[PDB]
Formats: sequence, structure tokens, C-alpha cells
Amino acid sequence: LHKEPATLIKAIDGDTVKLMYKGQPMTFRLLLVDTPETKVEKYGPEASAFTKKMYENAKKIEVEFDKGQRTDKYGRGLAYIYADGKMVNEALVRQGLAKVAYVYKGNNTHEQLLRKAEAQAKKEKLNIWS
Repeated sequence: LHKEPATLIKAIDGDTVKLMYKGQPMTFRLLLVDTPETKVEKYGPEASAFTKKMYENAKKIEVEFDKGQRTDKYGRGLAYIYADGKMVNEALVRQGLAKVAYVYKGNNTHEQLLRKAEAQAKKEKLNIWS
């Protein structure tokens, strides 16, 4: 897998962000995470505020597609997003602001990594695991 640069256009909510990728605007859906939705579930506004902060204060945003299907049926890009080298997908799960989702069409490269972060958040009874 390789990381490619992108530019923040707009944070939408916990699991979705609009980025300029290779010249055009695109909506991305974070791989392997399910965050509470604001469109308003419990912790939904916290999860979206958390990612908004990460995206807006970053010097560099990068997107990493996995080896499976790269867009869902709604036309969203499916990827791991990094803010200053830190994976947002991972940070959400570790902070207990998202659960690890079921693998979608072969996109499982970092599933183990996220599974471990989630077990730890669970042990610490963080947010959603309260």
C-alpha cells in the first residue's frame, strides 16, 4: 500500500471527509470503522469533532487505499487517512470513538492493528465503551 497526498476540503462527520485528491474533490469513507452518526447518536458529535480537529490542524493529509475495492456504491473512496503521519482510523478506535467494522471486499490490511487498538479502548472503558 502507498500513501498519496490530499488536501482537506471539508470534514463531514466521524466516518466521512471531503478531500481534494489528485486534482478533484472526492468524498472518502474511512475503512474498518463505524462511528456513531450525527445525521444524533451517542458520541456522534464527539467522534466528528475529534476527526475535524485532526484534519484541520494537520500540516499533511495522506490517503492510503487498500488492496480491495476502492469505492463503495455511493461513490465514496474507501481508505485509511493519515494526518501528520497518524492514521485517523486507528486514532478513533483507540480513543474509543469508533468500533472496528466488518471487512469490506478484501480491504483488510490494517484490520489486526485496529482490532488491537479497540481491545485496549475496551479495557480502558473509554467513551463508547463506558
